[PDB]
Amino acid sequence: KKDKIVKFFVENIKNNSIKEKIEKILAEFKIDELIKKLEKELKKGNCDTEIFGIFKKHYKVNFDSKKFSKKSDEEKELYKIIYRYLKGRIEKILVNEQKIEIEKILNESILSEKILKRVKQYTLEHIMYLGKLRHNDIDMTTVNTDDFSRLHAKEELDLELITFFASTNMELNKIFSRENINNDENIDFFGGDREKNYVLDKKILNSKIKIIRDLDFIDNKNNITNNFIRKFTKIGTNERNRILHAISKERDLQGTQDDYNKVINIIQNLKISDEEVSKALNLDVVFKDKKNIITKINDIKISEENNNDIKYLPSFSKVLPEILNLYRNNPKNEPFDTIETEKIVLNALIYVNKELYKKLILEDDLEENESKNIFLQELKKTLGNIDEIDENIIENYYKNAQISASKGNNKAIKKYQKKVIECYIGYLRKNYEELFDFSDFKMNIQEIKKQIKDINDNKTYERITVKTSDKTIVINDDFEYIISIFALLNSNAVINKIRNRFFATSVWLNTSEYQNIIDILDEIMQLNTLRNECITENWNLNLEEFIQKMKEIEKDFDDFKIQTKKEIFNNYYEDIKNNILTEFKDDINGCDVLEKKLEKIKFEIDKKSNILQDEQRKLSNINKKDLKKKVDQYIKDKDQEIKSKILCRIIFNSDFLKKYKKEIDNLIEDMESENENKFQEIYYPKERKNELYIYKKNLFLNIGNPNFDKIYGLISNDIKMADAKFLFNIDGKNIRKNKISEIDAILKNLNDKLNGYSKEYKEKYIKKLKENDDFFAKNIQNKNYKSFEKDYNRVSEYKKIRDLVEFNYLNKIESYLIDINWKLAIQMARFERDMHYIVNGLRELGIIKLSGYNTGISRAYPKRNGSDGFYTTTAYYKFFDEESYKKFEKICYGFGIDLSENSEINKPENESIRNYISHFYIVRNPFADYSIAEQIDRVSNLLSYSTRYNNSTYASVFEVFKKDVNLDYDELKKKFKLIGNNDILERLMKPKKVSVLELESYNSDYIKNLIIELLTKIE
Repeated sequence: KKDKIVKFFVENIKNNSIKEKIEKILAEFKIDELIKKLEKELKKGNCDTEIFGIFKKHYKVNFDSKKFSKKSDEEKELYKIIYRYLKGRIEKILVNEQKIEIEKILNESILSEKILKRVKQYTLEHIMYLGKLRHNDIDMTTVNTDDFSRLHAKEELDLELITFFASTNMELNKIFSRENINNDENIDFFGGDREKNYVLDKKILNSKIKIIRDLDFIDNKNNITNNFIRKFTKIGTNERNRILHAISKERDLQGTQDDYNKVINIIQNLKISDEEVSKALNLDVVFKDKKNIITKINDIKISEENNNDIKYLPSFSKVLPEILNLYRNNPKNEPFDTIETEKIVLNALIYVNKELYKKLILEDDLEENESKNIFLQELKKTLGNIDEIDENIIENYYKNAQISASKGNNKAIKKYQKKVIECYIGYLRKNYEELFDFSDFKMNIQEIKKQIKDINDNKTYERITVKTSDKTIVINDDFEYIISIFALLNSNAVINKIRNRFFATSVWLNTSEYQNIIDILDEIMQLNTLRNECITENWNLNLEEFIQKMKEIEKDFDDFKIQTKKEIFNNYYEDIKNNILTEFKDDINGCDVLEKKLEKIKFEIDKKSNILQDEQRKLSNINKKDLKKKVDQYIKDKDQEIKSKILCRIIFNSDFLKKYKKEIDNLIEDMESENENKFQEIYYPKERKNELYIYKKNLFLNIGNPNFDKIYGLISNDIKMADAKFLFNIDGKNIRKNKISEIDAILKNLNDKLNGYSKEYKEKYIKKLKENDDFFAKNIQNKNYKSFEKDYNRVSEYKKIRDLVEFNYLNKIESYLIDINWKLAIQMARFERDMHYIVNGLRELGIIKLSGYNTGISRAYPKRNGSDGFYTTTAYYKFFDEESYKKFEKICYGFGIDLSENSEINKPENESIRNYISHFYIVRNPFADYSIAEQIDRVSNLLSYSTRYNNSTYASVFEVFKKDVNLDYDELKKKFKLIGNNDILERLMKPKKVSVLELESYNSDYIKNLIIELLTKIE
């Protein structure tokens, strides 16, 4: 303590007396004197630092600032940090001697201003340090230096999670709204803020709402159910509080669900997949030149059990690269035509293994268990020594290794997993080496054609299938329960940002608690993309738009939620009845006609009792197996029928589609009589908008963003104007077969020229750039840049048009708005986290009186609710007397944290910076009222209270663009403001940077123009 020296400062900091006291300590130093003493250039130079420290002469020698004392412990620290900072200015002085700054001054007026902050940073850091400790229960007496780095990964994680609450909160406001008026119109479930009604909002898009009715969050009269407020909100409000506060404690004692509602989630994760054969969009049937082998995978069989089948061993994500690696690792096969179409082969390959892994472990002993072995027997054999095969090695071994993991050696858990992965690759190469065998086949299109041929063959392709077992998801916690709901209401781009943080926090703590929710998150992601990849493309298919719009208009007439097998049996009774009576020829069914109810009998649950019948005998001849296999069959054919209803409705909308049909034409239609051949085979086929319009994938998915009419605007005119001849006139078409691959091909090989980097990269360039020519990439006259750069500029120009045409720019902008808002939302949740460190820190120094705690309020600092009960009714820290609040606020106002209510965090609604970002308006209502550069500035100024948050956000935001443009990481260190002037400030980001020769790259410029246009636009 130390603990005191902070307390002294606050009394002064609030009272505006440190500034005078800081200024006077500088006059005594004495600051003016030194520069005359050494300033004019430092000597010959010379310019040797050694000559300093004159300062000791300056301060020793102050002269000595008198004898030590009498200032007492407290004022010596001000002189101590000033000497520290005056060294810093003198540390800056000699940055001129080696450059091209100038050299000039440290005028007193400036120095105090810089110094005031260092003092303010000094005490605020310690306050939050005591705050950070107390908040989480940490002990100052014994604290590890490990226990921090194990805490930095939770404190780091908590922000990505808290924002996951904020983004979900947004997704429910898109489908719900206040029943009756309030001061602030955006509901805050997890507030908790539990209330009436609330009530529904426009009944579309029906993607979210099917989820929200699937879980019983709506009584399909569309009146929010009781479970919504009793569970969903009441859990999230508890779980969101566990995070904001640091709560280590048992899970609110017991919690819902009683595992009957865990199943409500799991059934959702099942019924968002498609039949093993709804899915040939992978174009498995094209395997074509092979193979029965797919057929071989199905035949082996497996069963469900109480526990421990494929549970302990690593999740698939970890064997994904090596199964991916081995096909690539072999050179047996050669590079495909650019993918695009290379992917289609790979995606089938990845999919197959995902199932192959799943089969092998659920496998029961097969036949006599020979020859080659069931996969576990062989795993167990590797783990055991010779003659010790069998027994429960896997169940025990993982547990042994958690005990091994528990001890602290952080590679223990990981070592076991790496042992299983490697065995699988060994298990796969011996038994299924052929599987990766490749002809491969025609490169593309011609490879296509076929893919096409199966299509329009309504009669069977005949398409192959992979026997699809069914999923065993499990939710052990309540924490794994809402995260699984939250992902069922968010974007893939939003799930992926928290999934990769669940994973990144796993490797940091070396723990694996989060390993199951990852797999659930990795699960939900993959079921969405297949459904956006399978259904849209050549499924229902775009074509004959004017006609297809009619069909979906007909599809309008009552559909709601996913529906129980017995609930299906009651609803289609006469149809099931009539279908059974037409299958049983004996006049026994005459009795069975009327008494079919009761005599057969949520998810089936089928049986024939059969009782409540009295004529068993007449009824009896029918038998049992043949009837409970011919209803159970029937519901199999009237539960996929309503599943394809899910696809026609939902993903395809009559209103969604029209927007596509309208939007394209504005690009197509002529500006005069002229008949525009261009956009032929690009938007439409040969016939004329007659019409067929080819699927442009990036347009459909982004329709009804909504709205994107602000996003499409940045690309609307640039598309129409561009001379899109990419297919024509065969000058170009060959450009794709050879030129894009060839030019692209040439560079990477060149790319691989390093090593050596130092001057083979520099030297080789000069030889091809400047002298004669060399033919390393021999066919094209490599080097002879006159013949290459000219060659390059033609492949650059074609690609640049193709990103405009294919609406690819619709995605970068839609993902800039997600990425930019997220990394700003994290700061707002970081600021509220930092608030708890200040209030616990101040109280711990006795500077502030707190009464008690107000669980379920979340916010650390009181908002001025009307009128006079705001210090206790509205905050977590009840704060005692009002005077205790007014002191708290002045201290905060001492730093850059105002709680005043004039500006800028408690501004009405949406004026507030915090409200605009935390409710996620940058992505849902971009370009209105406030720019994006204006908001990035407002965030950082709010976080200017700590010196280590300096330029924190400006860099956090700009790594979004790190892949599309090359940043100027040395311009991110000066002091700048984006929104206020400085449109020519970037500079910060400069054009990409394509390849080893510093080839310009296409599109590098546009994105720089687009990334900027995004930041300043305001409508």
